[PDB]
Amino acid sequence: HKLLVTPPKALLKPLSIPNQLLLGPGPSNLPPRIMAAGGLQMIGSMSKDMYQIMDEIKEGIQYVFQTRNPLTLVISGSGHCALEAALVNVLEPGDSFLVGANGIWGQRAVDIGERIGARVHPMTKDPGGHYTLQEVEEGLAQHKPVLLFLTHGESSTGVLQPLDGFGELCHRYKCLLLVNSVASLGGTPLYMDRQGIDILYSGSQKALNAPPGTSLISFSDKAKKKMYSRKTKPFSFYLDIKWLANFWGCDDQPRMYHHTIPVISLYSLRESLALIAEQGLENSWRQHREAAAYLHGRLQALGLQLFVKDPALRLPTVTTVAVPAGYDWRDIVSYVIDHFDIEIMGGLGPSTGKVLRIGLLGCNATRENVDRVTEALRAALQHCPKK
Amino acid sequence: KLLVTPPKALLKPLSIPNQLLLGPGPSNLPPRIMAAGGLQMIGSMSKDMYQIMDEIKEGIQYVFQTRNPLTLVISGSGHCALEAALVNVLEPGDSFLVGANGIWGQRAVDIGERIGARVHPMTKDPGGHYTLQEVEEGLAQHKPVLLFLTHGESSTGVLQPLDGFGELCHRYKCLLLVNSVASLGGTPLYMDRQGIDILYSGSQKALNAPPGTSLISFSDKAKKKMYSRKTKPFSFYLDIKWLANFWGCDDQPRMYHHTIPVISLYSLRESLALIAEQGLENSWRQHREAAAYLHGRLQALGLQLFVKDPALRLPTVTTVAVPAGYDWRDIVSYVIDHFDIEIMGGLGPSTGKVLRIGLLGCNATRENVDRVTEALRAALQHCPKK
Ligand SMILES: *Cc1c(COP(=O)(O)O)cnc(C)c1O
Ligand SMILES: *Cc1c(COP(=O)(O)O)cnc(C)c1O
Repeated sequence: HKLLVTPPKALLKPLSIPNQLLLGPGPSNLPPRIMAAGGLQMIGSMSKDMYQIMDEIKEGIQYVFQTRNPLTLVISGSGHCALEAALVNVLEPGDSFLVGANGIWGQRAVDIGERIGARVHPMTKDPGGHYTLQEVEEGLAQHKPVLLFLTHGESSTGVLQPLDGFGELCHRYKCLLLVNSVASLGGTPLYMDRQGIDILYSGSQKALNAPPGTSLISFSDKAKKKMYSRKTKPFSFYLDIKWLANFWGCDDQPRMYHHTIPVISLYSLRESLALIAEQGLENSWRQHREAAAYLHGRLQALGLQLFVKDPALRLPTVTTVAVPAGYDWRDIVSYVIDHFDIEIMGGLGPSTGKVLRIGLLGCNATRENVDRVTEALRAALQHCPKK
Repeated sequence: KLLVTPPKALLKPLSIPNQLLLGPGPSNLPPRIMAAGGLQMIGSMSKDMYQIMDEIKEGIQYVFQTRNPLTLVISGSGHCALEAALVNVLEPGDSFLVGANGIWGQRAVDIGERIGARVHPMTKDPGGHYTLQEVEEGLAQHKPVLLFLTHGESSTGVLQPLDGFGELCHRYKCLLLVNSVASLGGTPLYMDRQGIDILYSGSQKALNAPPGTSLISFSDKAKKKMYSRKTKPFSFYLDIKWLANFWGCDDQPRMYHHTIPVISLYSLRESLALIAEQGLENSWRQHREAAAYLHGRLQALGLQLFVKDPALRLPTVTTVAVPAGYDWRDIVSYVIDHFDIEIMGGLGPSTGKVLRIGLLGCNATRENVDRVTEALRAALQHCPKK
């Protein structure tokens, strides 16, 4: 009868984790209140008290997105899981789908779109670029899409995509606007209803400083109508918006068991939303803008070059630096964690090998942290081998 | 000029009630798991995170009793693991046989339909289980590529026998997928020895970790089918080729796919360390004994167990026939209102027919049996009887 697999020796040792100052494109470090919420005991996942916390979270999401949309809720997964929830519900097989492919995030949207049978049309742009109204209109006119995807904060390239006017333009072409604000939310201006966005989503782990694992999403009535009139069922059950809507209190029926929400992660997310509700959006935008401007000045004084030349196009939360000539970017990243216990990153997708990425996210977006990463980079530039 | 003002409810502190959770799960968290949930973040692609991931993988191989290389965590709840299994294993048009003896088989049918399989339910009333002979007829008639069976049917209180089923499926060139969300750690289960090709469970049952992560492992036969199919799975998030790579299961450097739930992995790591320290067979013994003690106390109250055959009772989730004359909703409310204990009614086909009492992991104790027994005694004495 004897078990062949034995208790793993490594698990018989205590868990211990290193102390790391996370100054990459995210996830970010957690403030005390969010760590404390993470250590709390479970409550019933369909209890009145749980529903009250969920309702508070929904109010918080409506605040940070600046929307009145009733159909606003949490997706029980990471930012990719929220994008897939948007696409698997809004798009039916054969639907035309226009995508701003200007970095890895647009590429990921193309991949998901293809998999669920859309007719996908990328607008491809080198890393560093953004879309104009004219570029979008040309795509809308040519491809007659039911949905456009735009990345607001392109954290792979350091770009801040302008959003004014795009929603109205899409709507003239009978197109819904979907916007990724995972890296932008809380760090730079964003107004869902004022900007005519139809589907907006973000993640817990960037400027909100919650642990990775949950994501935030909201749907206009136009998007709501399309999702509820579909004649095909979405390919996913877990992400079916009719079930999720009901369980999050968004429709007129009693909440029915769908899947078990991540109770403890929702405590933490609730607290992250309370913190930014206390600080205020505009104050948070100012904090990130100023920290970013300070970082840009210090990096240039090190002799590094910002990847995005035009300051109005720079994403405050994630700054791209050209890799300095003669260095191997891997040495610089390794040097910084090895000798300073600071995380930064290289590039990602099309910016792989071209940039270093430095994040300033929420409570970590400070002049004091700018000074730490500046000194770490200075030392890497002094000691890493140069060709 | 901002449209939306800060919500006043969020300007108050978070406060949660104390609840003793003795339903079908999620279960309460032991102090070590709560402490891990309170730790600081590390880098989601850091060397230290990969080591923790590797320790988790060894833990899963331990609790499943497998050596499969393709073993990993799904970043979502038990439904998400089931969808990962089916969306990668099944291509559109594949024949899919399902043991629909409660809500969990019904859910498998729904997902299977959505992803274009040709679904064949074997439908049984709540309380039933499948024999080898009934599965063999389904295999012969429908020539499925995959069979789904629920091991611990937490909606009906049933313990499904597993010996023999994998071997049967393989004679018919069918893969065996088993849901062990409710049974893992609380009753015997051997992935390799029972010939199971896909096995999954959840964090929040007997493991006593918070909900939100799930455990999955694939045999070489399942691995071969997933890596052979000519169509891409409908999901990117759940694509096994990307996930296998990031979890260190394949021959290539780990590439970014999606950000794993760092803090939840700390907690799941500790949940696996705890049962590694206890030892699997000791855990099985604890659940078996706690459930037998529960069964006698409940019968001594005049209650009737829903599953008549003791060998068919799932130790982790016990169903009780709702007693004649009472409104089950009054009984459930009485227990939370006056004793701060959570129990449940039924689910899916058992709705209105049962109360469900869970004994899960560190909560599967004689002490907790005494607590819920006293609460039900009081409920029977004070709830209205028709
Ligand atoms: C608890 C349970 C599930 C739960 O899945 P979630 O998606 O995490 O809610 C699924 N199947 C069984 C048998 C369970 O007991
Ligand atoms: C961090 C980020 C994501 C990542 O999502 P995960 O699935 O949580 O890893 C997606 N898009 C953008 C713009 C991001 O900054």
